[PDB]
Amino acid sequence: GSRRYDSRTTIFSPEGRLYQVEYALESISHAGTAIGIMASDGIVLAAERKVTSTLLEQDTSTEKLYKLNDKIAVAVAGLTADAEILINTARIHAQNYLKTYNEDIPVEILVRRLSDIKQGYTQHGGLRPFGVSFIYAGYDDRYGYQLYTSNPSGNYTGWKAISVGANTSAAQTLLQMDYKDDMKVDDAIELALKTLSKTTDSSALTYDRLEFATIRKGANDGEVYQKIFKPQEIKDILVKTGIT
Amino acid sequence: MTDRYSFSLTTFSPSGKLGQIDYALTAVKQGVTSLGIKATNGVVIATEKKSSSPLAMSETLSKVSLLTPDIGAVYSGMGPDYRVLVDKSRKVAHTSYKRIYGEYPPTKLLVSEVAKIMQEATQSGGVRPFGVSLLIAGHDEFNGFSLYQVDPSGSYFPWKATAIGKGSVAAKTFLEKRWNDELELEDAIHIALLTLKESVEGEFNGDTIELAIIGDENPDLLGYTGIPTDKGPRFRKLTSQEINDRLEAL
Amino acid sequence: GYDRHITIFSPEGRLYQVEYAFKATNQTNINSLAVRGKDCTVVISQKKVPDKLLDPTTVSYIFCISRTIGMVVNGPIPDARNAALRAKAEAAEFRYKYGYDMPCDVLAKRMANLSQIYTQRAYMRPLGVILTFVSVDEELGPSIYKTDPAGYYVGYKATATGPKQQEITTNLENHFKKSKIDHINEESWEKVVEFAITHMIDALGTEFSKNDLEVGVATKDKFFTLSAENIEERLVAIAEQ
Amino acid sequence: QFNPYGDNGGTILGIAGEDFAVLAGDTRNITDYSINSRYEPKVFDCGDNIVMSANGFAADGDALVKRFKNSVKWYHFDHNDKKLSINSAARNIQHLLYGKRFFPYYVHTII
Amino acid sequence: DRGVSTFSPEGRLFQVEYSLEAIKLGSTAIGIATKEGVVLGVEKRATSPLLESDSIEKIVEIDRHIGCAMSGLTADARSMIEHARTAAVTHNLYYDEDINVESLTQSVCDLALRFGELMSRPFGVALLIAGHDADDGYQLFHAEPSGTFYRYNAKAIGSGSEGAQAELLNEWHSSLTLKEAELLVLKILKQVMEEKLDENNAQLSCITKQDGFKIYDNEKTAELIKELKEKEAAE
Amino acid sequence: NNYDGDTVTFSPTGRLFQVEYALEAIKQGSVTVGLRSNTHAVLVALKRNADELSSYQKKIIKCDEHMGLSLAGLAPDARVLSNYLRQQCNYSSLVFNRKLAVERAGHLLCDKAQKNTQSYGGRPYGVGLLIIGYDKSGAHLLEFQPSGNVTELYGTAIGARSQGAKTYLERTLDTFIKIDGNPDELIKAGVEAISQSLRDESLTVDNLSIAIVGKDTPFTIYDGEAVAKYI
Amino acid sequence: MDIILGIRVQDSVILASSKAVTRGISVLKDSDDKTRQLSPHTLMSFAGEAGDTVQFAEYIQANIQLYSIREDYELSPQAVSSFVRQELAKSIRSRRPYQVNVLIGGYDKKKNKPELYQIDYLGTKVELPYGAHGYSGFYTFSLLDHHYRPDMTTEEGLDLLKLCVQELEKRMPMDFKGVIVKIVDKDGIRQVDDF
Amino acid sequence: TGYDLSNSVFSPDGRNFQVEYAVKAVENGTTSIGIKCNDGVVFAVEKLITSKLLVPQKNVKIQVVDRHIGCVYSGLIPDGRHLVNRGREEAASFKKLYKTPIPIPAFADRLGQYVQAHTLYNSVRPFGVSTIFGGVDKNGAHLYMLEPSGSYWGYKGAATGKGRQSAKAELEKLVDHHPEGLSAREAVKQAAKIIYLAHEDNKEKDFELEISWCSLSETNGLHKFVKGDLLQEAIDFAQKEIN
Amino acid sequence: GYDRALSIFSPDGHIFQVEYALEAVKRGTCAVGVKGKNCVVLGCERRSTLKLQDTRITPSKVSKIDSHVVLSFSGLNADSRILIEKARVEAQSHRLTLEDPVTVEYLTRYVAGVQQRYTQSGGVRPFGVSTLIAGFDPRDDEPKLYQTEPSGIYSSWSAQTIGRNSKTVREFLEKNYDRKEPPATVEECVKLTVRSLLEVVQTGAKNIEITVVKPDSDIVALSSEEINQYVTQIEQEKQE
Repeated sequence: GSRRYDSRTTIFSPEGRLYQVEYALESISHAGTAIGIMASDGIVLAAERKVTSTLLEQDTSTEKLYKLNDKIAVAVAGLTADAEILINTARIHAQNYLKTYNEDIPVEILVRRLSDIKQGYTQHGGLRPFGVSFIYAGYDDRYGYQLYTSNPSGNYTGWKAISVGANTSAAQTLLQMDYKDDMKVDDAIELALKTLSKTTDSSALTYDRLEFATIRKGANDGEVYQKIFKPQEIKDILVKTGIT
Repeated sequence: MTDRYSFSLTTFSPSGKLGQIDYALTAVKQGVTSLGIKATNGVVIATEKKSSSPLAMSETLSKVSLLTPDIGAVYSGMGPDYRVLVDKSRKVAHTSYKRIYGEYPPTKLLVSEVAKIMQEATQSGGVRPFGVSLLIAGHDEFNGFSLYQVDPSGSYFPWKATAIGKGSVAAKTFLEKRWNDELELEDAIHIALLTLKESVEGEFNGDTIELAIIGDENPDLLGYTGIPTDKGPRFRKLTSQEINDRLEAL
Repeated sequence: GYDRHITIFSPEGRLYQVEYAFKATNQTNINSLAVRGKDCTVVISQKKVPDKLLDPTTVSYIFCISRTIGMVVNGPIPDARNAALRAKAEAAEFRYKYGYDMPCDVLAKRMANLSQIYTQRAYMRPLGVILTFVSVDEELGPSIYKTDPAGYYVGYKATATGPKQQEITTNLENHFKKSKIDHINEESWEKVVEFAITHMIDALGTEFSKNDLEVGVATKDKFFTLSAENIEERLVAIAEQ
Repeated sequence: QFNPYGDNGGTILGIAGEDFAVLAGDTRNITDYSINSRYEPKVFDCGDNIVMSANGFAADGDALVKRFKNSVKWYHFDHNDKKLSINSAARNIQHLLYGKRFFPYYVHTII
Repeated sequence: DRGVSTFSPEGRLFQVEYSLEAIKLGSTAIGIATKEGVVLGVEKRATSPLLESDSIEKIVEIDRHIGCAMSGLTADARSMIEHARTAAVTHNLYYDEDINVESLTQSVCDLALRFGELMSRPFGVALLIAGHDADDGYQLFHAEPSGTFYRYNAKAIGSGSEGAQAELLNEWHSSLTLKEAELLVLKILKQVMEEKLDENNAQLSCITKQDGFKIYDNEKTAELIKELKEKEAAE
Repeated sequence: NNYDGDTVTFSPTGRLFQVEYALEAIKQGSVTVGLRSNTHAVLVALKRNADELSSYQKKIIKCDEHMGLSLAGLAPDARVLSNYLRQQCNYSSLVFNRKLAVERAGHLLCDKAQKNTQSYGGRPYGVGLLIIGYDKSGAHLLEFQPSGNVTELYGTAIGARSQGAKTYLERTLDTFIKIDGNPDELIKAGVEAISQSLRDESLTVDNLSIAIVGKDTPFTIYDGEAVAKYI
Repeated sequence: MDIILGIRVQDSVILASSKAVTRGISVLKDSDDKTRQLSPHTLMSFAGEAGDTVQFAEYIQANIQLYSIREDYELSPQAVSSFVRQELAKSIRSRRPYQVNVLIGGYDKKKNKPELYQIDYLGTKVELPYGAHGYSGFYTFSLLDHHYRPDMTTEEGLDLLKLCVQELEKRMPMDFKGVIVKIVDKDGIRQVDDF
Repeated sequence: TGYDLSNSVFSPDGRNFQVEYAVKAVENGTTSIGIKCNDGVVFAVEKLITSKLLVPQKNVKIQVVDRHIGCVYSGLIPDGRHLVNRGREEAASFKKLYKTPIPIPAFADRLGQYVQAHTLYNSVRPFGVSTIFGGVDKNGAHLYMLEPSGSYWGYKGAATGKGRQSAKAELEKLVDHHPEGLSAREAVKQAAKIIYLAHEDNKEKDFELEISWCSLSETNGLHKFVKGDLLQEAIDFAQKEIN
Repeated sequence: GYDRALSIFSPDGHIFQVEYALEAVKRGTCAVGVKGKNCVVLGCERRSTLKLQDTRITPSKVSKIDSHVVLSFSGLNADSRILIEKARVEAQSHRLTLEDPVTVEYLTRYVAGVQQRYTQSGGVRPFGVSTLIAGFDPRDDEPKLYQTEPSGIYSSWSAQTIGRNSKTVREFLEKNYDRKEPPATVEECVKLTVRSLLEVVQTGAKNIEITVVKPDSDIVALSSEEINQYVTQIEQEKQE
């Protein structure tokens, strides 16, 4: 019968790893680097686009950074289309929680459910895993500012600063070197851009090859604001830290 | 009996590639050239109607398809795969949008739905990916004019102008030289016709070229009058005669 | 290569199972041809009954799909009958759901879609057949639309299918270069049939008795096949010429 | 409206002695004011020295007896030809009857 | 690979035969039937001395009149025991009587070939099912993952089984007392066990008509071990 | 070889190897014999034991008052198939008040086994059966094989070394076929037939199994002391 | 069932619930506690259809306790009351709805405020200074409209309650066998024993 | 390759090797035939006598469908039975909805479509029988033969199994020498002869002959087995001709 | 539904998918459980090629199943969440129907049953997880510690360890744990637990987690210093 053509996407190797998870991670390692840095007064998300053409429509574009709700955003490394499937799920999950409890969903709870969905594809159903790693940036009134990552294994962890995609090894070393606990958002912005600047596989880091977002306490008293940067705003903030 | 193929036929190789998606893209490479160009007041999508025998009537085979009155699509790769995607894309515009909001979806959201369908053929059990890339041009009230490319993976990108298939490397280079943010629709039609001559072997006239625009509302194409707010489809297929008129002043 | 057993892509982006289904198309070693009159659409196909034990009247590759649509198949008979039953059911359902007769081109598209599905979903094999649909459509007039195992389809001025299809094809293209029109400029379907048989004879370089052919004709509001007798009467008129 | 029940009359009676038991029933069968039969048995030998009557609506009575007789047959098949004791028959019959708790067999049963 | 329900060319089911190998790797279990009762004994085989051996449960009650010991992939046995217990209690509910030992065993064995492509593989555990009923008296059954069961006067299963069985072939006679059977099980267990048999690493149980199924405490088994060495010394 | 992975695959010579392998479990089975006169039909089966401490596996199963069978091969498969027969006999009784014709029993078994030889995932039955019964056209003997082939015979045998008994019955045909009105003489001939298939061993009291059905005799099974009469 | 009341004062919520359980012409029990603790700072009282009441209460309790363990955290009174409302709003369109009315009294530790929610079997939720289900409300609402003040102490709240229970024992046709009173505040939930 | 390991896979020539392997099982089976006659059809088959022990006359192989259709087949017998069971369900459902008994051409396509369906998927095996069947309907007599591929046609006469060639040659002579037609009683005799002739290619074990027929005049258009005087009369006419 | 028999027998009678699940356990961070006279302690290594971790929010390695029972594990982290959730649901369901919280044995038996089920159902692979489950039965003061593994076998342990280098630390506990005399206090029991982890771990920095469970739902996690005090103090007893 059909057994002949089944790759068996959910089995252990003799070493006890999950082939498809490992191979999905290998795929992700060639995607545009994305960085998240957490400050005491906000969070930065910065990410590098995949080798652009001059004709790409840069301002109506989105590939790396998506809004999950008003208090939570993600940066994507991996297959964009796989990521959109998970993002819509996550958006719906958030609204169900708000509908049930009349309260915005705590960041971890949203992160956990998405990670559980990923986990399921590694244990049953014989389908390939999602080729995606996320950096979650969000705020809630229990833990304040939070950063997490998840990858195709459905494993998630919390961070002060983290990268995913290409060159995370170099990026993690640079972040470790210059990160400090008492840091502010505007310092974190600079750290994120300088780190991408040094790990990038292109000759120089320009506005048109980036996506950028902040999550600040940055409006009127106690309430949180998400800013997905327009191209001109990235151009300015690139000059303002002297990379161009 | 019944489908016992409930496992994925696209999977990760040890190097991280998804073989079936790569191979689908290869089928797209062999496909006949198609392109799209975005002007300030319109979008043009074009391709070559490469006929299989001269006994075939190639007006009965439309490569450029209306999806909504303000959205059109063209492709490169496997024609039959494209035909069923058009059927599904048309339907999803209604089921997942018009039947809910009483209006046609904006371009990026319809593109989003098509991309979803193509992504699922990349992960669901017992199917292969679609062997096509799409270029979708459209207009909607709050985004204006837009042009998108959709690939076998389900990934899509917005373009100022681009091309796909056979001679796409050369055609993307040609368009880089000629595109600016001030192009008026008529200029973009002319550039489209020039770019397409590069990749076409045989006859190059209005019977071998298929070309449509997303431009001004066409009240004469509506079919009725008396609702002031209904002004007509912005999608218009250029006729054989209209294409030849533009080929002499070329 | 398991990419050669099921309908997944090969590294060069090809579907081998679809290509091999095209090769099964010629298993019967029959050629078929279709032309349009002013008023009619004629299809002819070779009829070969090797075994003397066969009841020759039951040997056919032409099908009445509806009152108005005929279909000729190139390919093995079990797949051909499968296609014919489905097309018959689809045409009947269309009439019931939508209140008018299914057009030839629409049935062609529908069957082409079903074939496309077999090229994408693994558990279904493609049918090893090519299907030529004919009618005199009430909107479009005389119509020929043809389907293959890739799920491709298109309308034709005229067409041919089978092992010696290229010979017949070029023969017909040469006529249409000369005539400068889209069809056989002829009033009666009897003469359009005579044209079809005549150009099959030149192109294949063989003569036919009354039992070597099989003929189907479409006019306004009916599609019908010819008896051995109506064909003989047609062969006789070509000879006296 | 369709009424799925009828009443076929008759009456039954069971008495136990020290080393025997009787189960008696009249043989008349009726609907309304008509006699259907003057001799239609409604007391049955079910095997393993068990007699059974299910009196009231005859169609239900016959169905029950048939199901119990069949139960005895499968008890042998499933438990190495063991004899079905009267206490075990009774408990089995309870489950046959209670399975139709919400659409009852309209009978009074005696074994 | 190859389907889970495939016959070998010798006409045996690959998966069943392979599960039989897994059972051979299992700890030893022995049962002996007498006219006074049936004894069931097992080798606990703790994988490490820190593991608290009384938590090793390889002898199990099914009903008052039916007991069970196991050998092989013992986690596979939980659902067979659960099914056994339900079949016994259910039979008592439907018929107001005790369920026959053979009937219980047949029911457990009905689960066995319910695998394929229903569970994904055969069970990798064999069972000794021991009990009393009024019709056939004291009985011992060996239930295999092939769905076959066999009545035995005595039987060993697990790693020391081919040795133990030859020993039981010699020692079993139709008139053994319960006490003789207890000692015999203890004796054959000490023979085939790796480690030195004591009351902590082996366990006894019996089922008698009068008191039903009982697992022996460690104090009680210790004495039967003491009584066994004294018997062996004294000739 | 490359064509024996499942039942859904023909070999290049048109064979079905998984069915052929199922047939092989029958050949390793303990021997059983069937034969009939015009008034009775008899089963004799040599039961096999595991060792000296074990029981001798039953090989004879009653299906109805007028029908039963003997098995050779996988016993659980005989239990499944016999249970199906019990149900079919039973359905004939409850619905039509009609004892199931031995011939229909045969057709029903053929069809049940056939399904498992044409679909993926299932396996063929690994057991052969001899079916006797007495119905409205007299005594019958049937041979079932898991290929689905069912055959009506005057006598036969299946299992290891069944070839001897089958030759014997082939010679004896004209004798036993007219042992009418005599139970113990049909049995003795059956016991004789089975003896032509013994080696290293002979028929004992916990080793022999006999069944008979006929004109005025319910299907009944004899084991233990009740077969001593026959050794 | 029958009598359940709630009053929210300055720094606590007080729930009073009758002790009688009646079937036909027999008071089967006179010490019934018509309440379940959902979390350490949230209490729910309930009345309505026999069987339904306790089954619903315990089902909610199980869900909130499960949430608590999973997140190692206590849901706010508002969040719990919304969860409960939704369960009842689903239920009312089921094959067999829960015929249960509830009061939820909780102390919100983030806000340092007591909160009282009244929810009927339809999933009709309202936050109130004081609440009642059943015929009780026809006496107690107007009484509390008169005597209630927003700034009262727990002790003033208990006196206000005594006034309610007195009126109900005077004018109500049934003998509801007194009330069990529970206080919910910053230190959790406790029961007054001599009322 | 390995194109032949799974049903429904096209080989590079465009063949389904599993069906062709099913044909081998058919060629390995006993001989069976049908002769179309004036107002009816006749079916016959060779039943190898494996042993003394087979009860003569009591292992019937020709099968009736509805009341007017006969089916015989060569190859795996159980597959043939399965196909006839399906044919019976198809005939019942046609009669239930349309009242008239199922026309033979109609019946032929029901079997055809069902057999063809077993070449569409790798989860089923093709049928290991070729089936000869037919009968009488409102348009006269019809004879059909149906292969493992689902291929079928109408036949003047037809044969399959080990002796298909000898039988085919014998059938061809009758078609040439009788262009006006063969009578039903005549066709029964010829059927016996051809089964005897075709038994040459299978002469290890001797055989039992079985015949059946439907004729508008001789059986009233119903399927009946030829037994008794008419069977022996035709056995004798066959005996006469091999000597 | 996807159906494949993924856990099947091999000719030698092994189920390779279950055995490879154990390899995943072996690769997981080490975990140990030690029971005292009146408490149980659970210790867990956390690997340290990860700095920039946020420790407030990363899932801790010991999970409360109910207020009186805890579970820790070695192996696939994502797999463990599924077992913990199921265990948590079962604990509340038990309280609902029996009106009593689960025994530690009962909860262990349930989790073990889940693990076993995944070794003989079509379409699923086994859990790449072994667990330690510890606590006190309701109204009981006798400490309880159980282990489960991918096969579904479970058992009680005086002390036990799982994960990478657990063979080294089982070695340690086997010579240092006296059945007759269990760590008669919290202090003693925590110490022995930290001593065993130091055989394998590195610096006792942000590398050792400890959780202490006492009777009647008394469960507390130590923070760095409280642990660090044990680290410092043992190292000073060592120079001898």
